Amino acid sequence: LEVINQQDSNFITALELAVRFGKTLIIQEMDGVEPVLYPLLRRDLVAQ
Amino acid sequence: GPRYVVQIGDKIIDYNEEFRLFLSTRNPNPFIPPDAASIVTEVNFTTTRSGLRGQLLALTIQHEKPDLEEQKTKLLQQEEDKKIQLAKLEESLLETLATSQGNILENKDLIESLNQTKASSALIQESLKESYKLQISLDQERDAYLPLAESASKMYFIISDLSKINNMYRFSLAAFLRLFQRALQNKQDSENTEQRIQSLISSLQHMVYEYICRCLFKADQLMFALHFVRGMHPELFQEN
Amino acid sequence: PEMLFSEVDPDFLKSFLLIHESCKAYGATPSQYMTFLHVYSAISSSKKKELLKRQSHLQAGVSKLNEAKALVDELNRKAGEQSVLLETIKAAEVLINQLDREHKRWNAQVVEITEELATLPKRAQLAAAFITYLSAAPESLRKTCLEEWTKSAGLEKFDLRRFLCTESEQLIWKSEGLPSDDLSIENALVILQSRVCPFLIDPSSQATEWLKTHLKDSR
Repeated sequence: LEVINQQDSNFITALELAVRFGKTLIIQEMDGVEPVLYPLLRRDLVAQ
Repeated sequence: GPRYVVQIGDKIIDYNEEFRLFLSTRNPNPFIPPDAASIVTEVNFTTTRSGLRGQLLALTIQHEKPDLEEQKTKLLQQEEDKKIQLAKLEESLLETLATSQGNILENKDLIESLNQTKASSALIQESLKESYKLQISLDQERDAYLPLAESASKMYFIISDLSKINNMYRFSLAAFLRLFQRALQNKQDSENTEQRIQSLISSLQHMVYEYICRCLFKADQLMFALHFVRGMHPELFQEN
Repeated sequence: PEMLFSEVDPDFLKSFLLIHESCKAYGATPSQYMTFLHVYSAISSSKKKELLKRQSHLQAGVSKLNEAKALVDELNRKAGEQSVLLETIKAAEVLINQLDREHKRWNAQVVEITEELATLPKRAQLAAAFITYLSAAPESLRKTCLEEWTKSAGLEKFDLRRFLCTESEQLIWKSEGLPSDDLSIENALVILQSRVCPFLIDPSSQATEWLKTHLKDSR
């Protein structure tokens, strides 16, 4: 687990670590739906 | 993060931990610089003297009589399979000693160990009798060809060094074994075999000399003749 | 190596320097010096672990055989004592009929491995130096250098193709199409190396057919 705030300085870096390491992620102070988080909330998975 | 990537041209590619890379080569030269040779360890499959001797010896045994060849094949294969099965039967001796280390006098594992050790002693005595029943039975039917193969292994290393004065004097080995086939297939010599061995070395030197002087330049045949004579009989010119 | 030691002492180290100074006359890159040290450490670790496993199994055997003999040396006597004041002898003798050869076989290897693993470092030095240098030279240079190194250590016996491989693997390699020469078998021993990539100079494709035969199992 990692828990992060919305208006936080290290948001996208910790988001990258949470997508890579397989964490379970909780976000605190959301003011809506972020622009960044649209393909992750959808399914956008190109295969390698 | 947890993984690693490695550069291949333009792409970025995940380096899987199960990566093992081997690569073959058909010519000893080409090609290494002195930069890509301090990281790559180099292995040269080569035909040498003692191997080529046994190769031509096996060819002569197979071309003398097929029965001795089939016998020396089947006996060696059965001896190898018996050695592997003997190691397998003696591989349960650790289990019979310390499979559990308790109630070894009680359970019937010590009873089955007696049967296994009986099988081991039977196979050991049988392999002793078999290794006695193949040694002189193969030596007297295999040693009737090696004074042919000895000088036939001399002649190839004679004609190997012919390239180092004139280029395109580079000779293969597949055609050489084709010649060694042609020595049998055209002979049809019915005599004593000990009278046949000098006949076959005699009718092989002629075919070697003619096959090489098909290729040579006209100012080089005396070179080839004298180096060939120095190669075959090094005793007739003594020392210094 | 003294920093690869914690991570007789000076005789090893000065032997390394003399081996390298003699091997500078064929091309001696410091990458090969470091490859030498890494494969030395790897082979010494694997062989120390396998020898300790062998002594452990032989010690367990020498414990269990002696314990079962001490148990069987008094049980029939206790039954006879109970019969005196007032059925395992056959299977015990049947077990002893195999144990007379079995314990006699499994005896000596305890002292054998005990005297063997005091002679592992110089053997690992020779086995590493052969792999990290001499897979390139012609066989006269193999013979001369192995003889000079073997006289340098002082153990003029003690070959290496039996030290590094056993008979069963040789006949299994022969069962596939590996050539049976000394050169071919030593070359197939050198591709044990996995610090670097092996490079197969090979005019006729038998060794390659053998390698892609017995690498069938993995991908």
